[PDB]
Amino acid sequence: TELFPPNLTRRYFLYFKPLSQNCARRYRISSKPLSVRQIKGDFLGQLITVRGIITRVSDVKPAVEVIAYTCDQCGYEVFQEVNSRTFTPLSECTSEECSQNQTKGQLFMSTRASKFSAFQECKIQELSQQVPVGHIPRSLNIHVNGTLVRSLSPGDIVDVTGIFLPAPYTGFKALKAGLLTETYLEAQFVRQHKKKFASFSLTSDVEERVMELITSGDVYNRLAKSIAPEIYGNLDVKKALLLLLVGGVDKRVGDGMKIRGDINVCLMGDPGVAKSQLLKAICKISPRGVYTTGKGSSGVGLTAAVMKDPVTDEMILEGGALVLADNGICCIDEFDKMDESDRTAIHEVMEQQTISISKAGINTTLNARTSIL
Amino acid sequence: PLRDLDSEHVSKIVRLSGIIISTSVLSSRATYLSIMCRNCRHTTSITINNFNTGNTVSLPRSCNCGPDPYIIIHESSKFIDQQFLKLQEIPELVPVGEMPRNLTMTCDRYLTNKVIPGTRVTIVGIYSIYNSKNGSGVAIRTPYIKILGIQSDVETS
Amino acid sequence: ATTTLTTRIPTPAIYPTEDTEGNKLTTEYGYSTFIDHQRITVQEMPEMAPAGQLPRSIDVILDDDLVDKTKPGDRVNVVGVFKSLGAGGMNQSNLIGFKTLILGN
Amino acid sequence: LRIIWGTNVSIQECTTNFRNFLMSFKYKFRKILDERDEELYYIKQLNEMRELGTSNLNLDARNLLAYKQTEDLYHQLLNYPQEVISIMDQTIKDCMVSLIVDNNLDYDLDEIETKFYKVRPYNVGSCKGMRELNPNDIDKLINLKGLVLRSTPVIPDMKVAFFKCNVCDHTMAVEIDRGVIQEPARCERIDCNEPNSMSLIHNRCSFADKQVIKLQETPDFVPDGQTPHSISLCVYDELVDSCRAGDRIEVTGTFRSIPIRANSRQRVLKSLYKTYVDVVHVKKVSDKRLDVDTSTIEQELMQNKVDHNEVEEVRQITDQDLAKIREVAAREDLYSLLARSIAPSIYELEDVKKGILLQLFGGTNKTFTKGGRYRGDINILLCGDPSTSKSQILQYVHKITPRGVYTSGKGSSAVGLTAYITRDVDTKQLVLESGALVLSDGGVCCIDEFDKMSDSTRSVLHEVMEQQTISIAKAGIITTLNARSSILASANPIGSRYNPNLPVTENIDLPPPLLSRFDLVYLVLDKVDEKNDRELAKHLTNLYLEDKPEHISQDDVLPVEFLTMYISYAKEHIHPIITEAAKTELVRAYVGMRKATTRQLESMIRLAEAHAKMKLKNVVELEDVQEAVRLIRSAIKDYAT
Amino acid sequence: VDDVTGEKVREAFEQFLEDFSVQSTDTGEVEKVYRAQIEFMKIYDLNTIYIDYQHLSMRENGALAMAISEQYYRFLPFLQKGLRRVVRKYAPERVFQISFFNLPTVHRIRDIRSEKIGSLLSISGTVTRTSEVRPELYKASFTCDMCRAIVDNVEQSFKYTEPTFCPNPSCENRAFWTLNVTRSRFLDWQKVRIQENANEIPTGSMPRTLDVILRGDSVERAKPGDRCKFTGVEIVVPDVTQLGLPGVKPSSTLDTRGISKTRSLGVRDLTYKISFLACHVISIGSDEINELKEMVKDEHIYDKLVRSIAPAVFGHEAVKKGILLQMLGGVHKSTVEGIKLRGDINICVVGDPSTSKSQFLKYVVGFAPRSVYTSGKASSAAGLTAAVVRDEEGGDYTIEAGALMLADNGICCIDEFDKMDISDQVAIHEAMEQQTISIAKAGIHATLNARTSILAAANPVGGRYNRKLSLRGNLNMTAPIMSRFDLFFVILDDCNEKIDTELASHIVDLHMKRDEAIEPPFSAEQLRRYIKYARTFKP
Ligand SMILES: Nc1ncnc2c1ncn2[C@@H]1O[C@H](COP(=O)(O)OP(=O)(O)O)[C@@H](O)[C@H]1O
Ligand SMILES: Nc1ncnc2c1ncn2[C@@H]1O[C@H](COP(=O)(O)OP(=O)(O)O)[C@@H](O)[C@H]1O
Ligand SMILES: Nc1ncnc2c1ncn2[C@@H]1O[C@H](COP(=O)(O)OP(=O)(O)O)[C@@H](O)[C@H]1O
Ligand SMILES: [Zn+2]
Ligand SMILES: [Zn+2]
Ligand SMILES: [Zn+2]
Ligand SMILES: [Zn+2]
Repeated sequence: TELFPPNLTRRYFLYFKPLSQNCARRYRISSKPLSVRQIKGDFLGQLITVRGIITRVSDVKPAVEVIAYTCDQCGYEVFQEVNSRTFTPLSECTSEECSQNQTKGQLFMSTRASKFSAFQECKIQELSQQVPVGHIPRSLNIHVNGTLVRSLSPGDIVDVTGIFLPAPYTGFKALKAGLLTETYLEAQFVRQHKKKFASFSLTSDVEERVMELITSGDVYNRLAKSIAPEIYGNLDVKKALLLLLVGGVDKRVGDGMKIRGDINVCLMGDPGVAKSQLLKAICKISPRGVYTTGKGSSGVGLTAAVMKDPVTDEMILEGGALVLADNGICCIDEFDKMDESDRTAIHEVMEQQTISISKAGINTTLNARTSIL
Repeated sequence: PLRDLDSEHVSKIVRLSGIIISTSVLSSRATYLSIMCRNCRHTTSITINNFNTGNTVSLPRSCNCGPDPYIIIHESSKFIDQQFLKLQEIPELVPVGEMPRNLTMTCDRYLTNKVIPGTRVTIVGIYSIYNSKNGSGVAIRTPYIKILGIQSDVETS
Repeated sequence: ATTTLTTRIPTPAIYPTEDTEGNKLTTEYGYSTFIDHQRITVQEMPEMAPAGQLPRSIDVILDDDLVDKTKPGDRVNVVGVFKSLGAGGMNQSNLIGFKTLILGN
Repeated sequence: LRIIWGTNVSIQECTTNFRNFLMSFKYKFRKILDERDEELYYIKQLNEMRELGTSNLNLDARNLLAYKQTEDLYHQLLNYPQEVISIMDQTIKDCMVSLIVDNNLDYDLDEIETKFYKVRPYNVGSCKGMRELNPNDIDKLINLKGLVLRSTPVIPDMKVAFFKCNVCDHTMAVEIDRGVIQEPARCERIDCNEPNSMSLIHNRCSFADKQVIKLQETPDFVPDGQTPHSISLCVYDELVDSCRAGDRIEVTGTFRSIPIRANSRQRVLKSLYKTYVDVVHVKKVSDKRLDVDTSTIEQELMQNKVDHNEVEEVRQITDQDLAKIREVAAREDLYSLLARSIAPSIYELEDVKKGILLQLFGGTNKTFTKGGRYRGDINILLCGDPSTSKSQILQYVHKITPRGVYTSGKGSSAVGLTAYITRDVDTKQLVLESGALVLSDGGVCCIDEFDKMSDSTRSVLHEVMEQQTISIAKAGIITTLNARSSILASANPIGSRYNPNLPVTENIDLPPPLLSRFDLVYLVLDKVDEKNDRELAKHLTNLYLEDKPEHISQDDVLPVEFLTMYISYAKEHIHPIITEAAKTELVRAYVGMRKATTRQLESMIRLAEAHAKMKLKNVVELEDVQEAVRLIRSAIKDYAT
Repeated sequence: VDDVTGEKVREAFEQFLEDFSVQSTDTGEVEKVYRAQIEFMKIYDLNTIYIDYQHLSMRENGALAMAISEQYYRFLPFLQKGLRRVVRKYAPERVFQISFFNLPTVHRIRDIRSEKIGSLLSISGTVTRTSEVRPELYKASFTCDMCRAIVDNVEQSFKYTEPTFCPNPSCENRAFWTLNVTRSRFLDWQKVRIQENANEIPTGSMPRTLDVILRGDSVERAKPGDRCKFTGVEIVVPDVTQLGLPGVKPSSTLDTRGISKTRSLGVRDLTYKISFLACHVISIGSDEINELKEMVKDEHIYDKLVRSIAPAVFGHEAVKKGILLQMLGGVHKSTVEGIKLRGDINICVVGDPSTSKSQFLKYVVGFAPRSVYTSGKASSAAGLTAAVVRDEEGGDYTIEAGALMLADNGICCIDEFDKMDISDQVAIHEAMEQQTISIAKAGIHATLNARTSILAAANPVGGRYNRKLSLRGNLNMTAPIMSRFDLFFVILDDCNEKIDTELASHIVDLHMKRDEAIEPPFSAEQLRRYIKYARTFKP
């Protein structure tokens, strides 16, 4: 007999996660969260942990792993494993019934019998405080397969655990010294230091972490003082910053109207009563928190760019701060040193959850859903 | 003047003047190379004296060991510097209706780096002809000058 | 071309996807060994330069060690061998001469 | 038992199960589906179709989900549509013929023997657009809600190929099989053989129409992080020129994947596949938003007949609805009933709401058979204090109007209001995209922060505001193109808040002529008092009494789904003639302003005729001018200053 | 089948060309002219005969025409010989072109459908470019590289390289040949670009364009920038750039069955565009002299023209005179030196907004055949002046009919003139300091002809006309471009109740359906043709 292989009957995708330091020191290595600079090349093959900013992602799309082909005159299927970025169609029928036959009849691909996988990829840029003196946050390319695929979203900090591997690329022929390789990380498991609010279910360890916080009482004043306790007093400001996070309630009228369930605040004052420290403190405590500045890029930096996407032949909108943040806090500083082109973007976003553009290739209406502090 | 260059007297010596625009890079050409057959383990040597596209010399087609059998033994070979110059007709005297024309110009050994872009010069040279991988006419060639010596106004600016 | 100073006879060996006997193979990535390649391009120091002229620059290849100890804009001294490798023009077909570079030691 | 490979489908078992449903369905969803007379619910619609020639069977898929015996099928056509719809093509023909043979009938037989019947299944479940469409969803039914940004030219695609033989006077034809033309090398030997000499002749072949359309996709929810996607989708024959730029749409089809050739040199294919929708149905209209101007789209209403497709363009209404409409029109307070029900969450402001209602009706549109044209519109501006309806009104208009781009501030400039030329990266050619106003050739274009738009940008609207056209001379294009949009604007005064101690003409910080070329200007100043703002506060907080405002039925107001059915009737079906007797009260109202320019006069006729579209009056009467002029004067509080 | 049927149609069509011969005698019964037209065509060898399709439809109860027009490109080889053998026997270096015109319908090119490929079709639109008239290979000699044997019988539309037989069968490879450039026929060939009619574009769609190609004596009968009508063949042409589009692309392959033991598999992609091939062109859109003479003999016609050069505008005789006069020239070559002069007249219309000054530009562009209209903000110099297409499609470069190269010999309606930039107004003034226009890019230098009048509508700095300022200060356009205007017309408005009631009446009285409120003394039916009699008068 000749049979379907077990990898083509494989119901499921298999992944690994490492062992945390606790299990390394308990019973006395395996996963230092390495810097993208620290990787020193010759780790190729290893399972490694790296942490940094996921600056940019592609959209998920199918990429084929096996092509299934149909031959009528045989009835046997032909399966071609696809391994590199490219393939050539195995049009000449390889079947065991046509090999010892005069006629070598044709075959046609089946676009559902072809085993795919969900493919996505991202850059991680170096985590800035780990960059040496004078050096630059260089970047690494990560490839994803299967069920993990949406766990990476831009503008967030993650541990990636996965297997670090070569890819066949070298430059452009002359700019070469033989048998060079590109390299990528095949992602296996993800954890992220500021978590997604959308996952929040209650299990044997998280309820008691809430309950032990409550039972001391005065929780509202306990948390206000626990915000930015490294700066003096002024609790009324820091007490309101806790409300900015919890934000109130989004209301939909059930009749085609929406009103902002969100808090927008200004911290007007003179020098010396610290501001950016409170802005920075709330950027850390806010998942999806973002920090901004008065001048320079902020026109595009508060707006959708448009970009020819490196990995695949399509344009994409790239989100500035008000779009790299959403459902979360955007922090603005030196505020009045912004300009009319910045304000007339901001002024719409406090009033309502959306931005609108109508220049060049961009005509969209875009969801902000940000709190401006 | 370049305006009076003609297909008349191709490959005679020519005397002409202009401004050097640019001076490119000191590319490296052979003058002795030692060569071994990668299958015959057999050695020769080749020399070139003066010619430094469709001309000069190439490695011998074969010494069976088939085509292109030869490895250049770089560590027992001698090389020379040559340079590409461009000269254009002085913008003080050119047609009102159009841009100046120019000539590709080349020089070898000690004649390199003698001249700085923007100096005023007279060249004595061989007005010569080469084929350009254009992309020009149905069948054509491109003119160039091999400098065989050079002189100038005593120092420009 | 970059592992010996002498022009060793080239050995364009083929990556083995099948055994001498004909069997399949798989790759033991990380029992295999690797090394860092880098090239850095050095142009003349601008205060010694006879100013007004264009910059002129040459390509330096670094093996595994020194890769970490250069960055753009710093003043750097290199030592090495100014090899003139390949065979442009005289082999293959057609001009521009040999690829010249320094092996940084 | 028979079964298709890779598949859970039995042909005959589905065949009889579909017939069993097709000969017995009667609105069981109303009984069963949730907590929500007729009979033979489809047989009337089938015996309807056979005399009309409309070969399409538009199918509400959720008929099957509720019904007792075809839950076994809903999850098949959803998951095997290419094969399950290929069954329906056959069963419906046999199920037409059962209605022949049970009938004493004329010769329907002589064509329906040969003709072909098809299904367009659309009423399926919601999805998060492109993003949730993981590869497990490949080759399944899907739907998308969104809008169109551009559509390609019609593409010729082979369906019968033709072969011409360089000798011996016999040709050949071959039908395409699944993307190949297996060209015979042999010269059809039995005539004679020559090994390789045969031609392929282009202009003898038979072609499909194909068209490609670019969809801006807008889900009912999008995850935090997302940005708009330009999906690319394809539409076949009988849907070409169904839908086009600016339409707001629900579309359904099969999600697909396809490779791309890396280059024009060699057959190496990218392994990271491209994806698209093969459209099977498009729902051109909805109950919630009104109907595209029937006068404008007159060119395509006949093209749908000439092209033989009944993919609908205009809302159908029954006599039981029109009878209600007319019985509603008789009441004395319709003039305020709509002006309340237009925005049940917006308090007072009924001068504003009412003139906006009279914008939506448009009024009258007219032409001189070659030389001239005039249109019913009013172009609107809102001015005065912050903290008022202004921004919310621009949404409710946007969400009722079938067309319009909510432009905003300095974020909107000439190259993107009118058209622009851009590289289509998916093919790498220059192509022309409709700008914001061009997409808005109809309905409303809704503009906000109108005075914070630049001195350079405003100069486009300065033509469009009454001339309703834009004219272009830049590289690649020289044309004047239609810009039938009504325009509505939000503005704020010089400085902030309001300042009655300065004349409004200065206070607005908008130049006197452009301010005049608006047809109606609203002054919406706050002028605070008790016994108004208290009543407002109670109204607002009742929205937080019940965490969704289902009790908003209080303070009786029309269902929106009826209001849109009214307006899209009155708009479509009445052409109100300004009677010669109406002049005498009209001219004095203009001259009384003159003691200001013709734009007021040219506005009053376009506003008063809308007040005759409302109440459905074929002719204007001397009264309806009286409310229109008072509205103009009171919209700017002309009595005060 | 039609290897049979085609001869039956040839016998049918040649019979239509035989059983009809010229009657109309004494304006009585009618019978088609074609033999008399052939007996005219005898003199000139032009071989460019025109057939009215409406005269064809009545024979055979239309069952000939409804067949031929659908099956056209498969019967066209038989109709052309269906002419030849009639010509060979009523009449004794030969090529033919044949047209059918006056088809019963016009199909807007948005409703081009592939169901019509190879059929006859009627098209109209705007021609956006023309191109260099070129030879098309047609019949050509092909010579073997192996022996002096030649073939002249041709395969020519595509596949134009490889005849299948050599007049001695033996060759060391028989299939392949070289052409000859000397012994060949050739025909003049042209491409023109046609654009959708702006009166009939869809809502929000862009003005669709398509490529349409010309052969023979129909060449050089298209003219840029104007309405044209066509009839001809719904051709299809191979297109490569459709790679990367969704859906399967049909790929052909040579079969593998019944040949054994002898892109090497033999495969091709056949993806096509839909151009058009047109056989007929016209520039769409007696008792006349008895009217032209009749008007000039009358004393008032000037004053009738002043109150009829823009019938709907109320008052403003000043601008009406100006525009009427602007449609009429002055002798440009009025010099001895051999440099010409600005014989044409330029006008600017000015005043506070809500003047009807903009209406004139719509009336003119509705009326003056060599006129075009621009918003003047939405513009660029490279759209007013002609652009160039950079040597693309394997031909040489081509010049793009800029809006101000167009409107030669007439008026350009530059509405909202002042919102132009410094760049394009200087481009204008360099095209007024000289009648000529010059262009440079890519080293290709062209000087275009131009000779034009501008009608400019302009607005004061604040819209309101400052009575107390000079026009230089009020209008804010630099003195050189404020020069070269023969007149400025200025309008100032205020309440004048005796007029305002007559104006208000005129506006509202206009809104009664197509009513006579704007009835002139006389209409365009003579006014345009009288203006042409006035132009060629040269006083
Ligand atoms: N009340 C305070 N308590 C603790 N630290 C303070 C306080 N006020 C100022 N600082 C110190 O001063 C700095 C604040 O600078 P800041 O005033 O925020 O700059 P800016 O003028 O932009 O607001 C911080 O580094 C902080 O350590
Ligand atoms: N009279 C009113 N009736 C109903 N809602 C109101 C009223 N006044 C203010 N609002 C509420 O205030 C918000 C309006 O913000 P808005 O005033 O549009 O910003 P802007 O000041 O730019 O117009 C909406 O959520 C609206 O519901
Ligand atoms: N004398 C007139 N004849 C006809 N229409 C007029 C007249 N005066 C004013 N109009 C009105 O002016 C409008 C034309 O716009 P226009 O005033 O030309 O704008 P702009 O002043 O910006 O050029 C028309 O709608 C028309 O009703
Ligand atoms: Zn097989
Ligand atoms: Zn040898
Ligand atoms: Zn044959
Ligand atoms: Zn021969």
